[PDB]
Amino acid sequence: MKRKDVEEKKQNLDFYHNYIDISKIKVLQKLNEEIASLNMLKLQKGESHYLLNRIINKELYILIDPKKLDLFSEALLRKLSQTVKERIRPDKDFVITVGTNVDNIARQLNLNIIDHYDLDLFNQIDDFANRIGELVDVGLNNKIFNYVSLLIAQSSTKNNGGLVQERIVPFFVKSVFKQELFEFKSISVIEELKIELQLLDEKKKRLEEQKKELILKWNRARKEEATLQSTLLFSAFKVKNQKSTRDEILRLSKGK
Amino acid sequence: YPGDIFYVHSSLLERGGKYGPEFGGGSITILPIAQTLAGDISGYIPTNLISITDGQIYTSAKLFNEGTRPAIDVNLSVSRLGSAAQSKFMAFASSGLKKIYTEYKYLKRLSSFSSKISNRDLETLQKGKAFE
Repeated sequence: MKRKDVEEKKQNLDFYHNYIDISKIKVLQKLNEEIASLNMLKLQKGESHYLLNRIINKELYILIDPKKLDLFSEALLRKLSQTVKERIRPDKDFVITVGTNVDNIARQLNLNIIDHYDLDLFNQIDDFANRIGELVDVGLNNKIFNYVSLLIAQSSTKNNGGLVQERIVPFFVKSVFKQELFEFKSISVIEELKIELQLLDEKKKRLEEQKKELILKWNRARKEEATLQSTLLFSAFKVKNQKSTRDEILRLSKGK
Repeated sequence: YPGDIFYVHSSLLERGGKYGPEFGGGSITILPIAQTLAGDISGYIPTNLISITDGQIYTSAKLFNEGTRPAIDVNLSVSRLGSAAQSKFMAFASSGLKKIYTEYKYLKRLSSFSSKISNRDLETLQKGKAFE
């Protein structure tokens, strides 16, 4: 553990500290772009609803688990668990889940699982919509269910931190359904970016504390090494001065 | 320390073991105790002794402050005799559990891109949590 390794660790920590700020800038730009896209989609969806309304003139619970599994994810998972326990009647409602965790939560409550998917299918919003919209149409056409809603194990800065959820059904229909699903996905992505900003802000402090600990340890080792080296050198010196010390002691003890 | 500090201990701890019937027939079991500083197990005396002894029981301050008692870190502990120091039923009951605990710790630390866990890894996690 020499000064070279300490310097290399220091420069690596500095590089990561700067890259965190750069990533923060990039994530802010991405968030602004997604906000603009969501606003445009909301305007188009409102126009589409108006035009459809002029043209015309048991619940399905879809559950999605978080992307990762950290302490925040576990807390959100257990809150989603109590929300399920307080907002589902198994004898009358049907629950479709994607992800191992929400699938287990549905299993433990003996709910009726329509099907089980892989979580990464949610990443492709187009395929996700093209699949579950047709499934929901086939369902509500048979009157097996007439209420459809979406819940995610994820926090929203608008609801004072509560979970994101939306009751899509009940309110050319398929285009409106796709637009609503796209809006839900965009809201989720916006919330995720807003959380990511604070996560980066935390990582910066973690790096700083790591640097402080490393510097303390390095200095603590260096001082001991230097002291031991100096003591060895002077012991090697003072071995050769024994005779003069003994002579001086004897002369002092002889008397006068 | 002086340079003798290894021998000073080795010639001591070598005075124990299991002996044959023609030389006393008994057995001396030794349990020496050593203190580490800030969890640094790679100190001079601590390592000199890990080299003279036949194993180690490492007590963790992190586990002690968390309420675990005894605060033994099984991941950092080892016995070099293994099942040879156990009876047959005890050897069969715990034939391969330490490797499972090591794998469980490794899997808990490891970070992967896939959001799903393979079933063998899930079984290992269950067994490790139950073992704890």
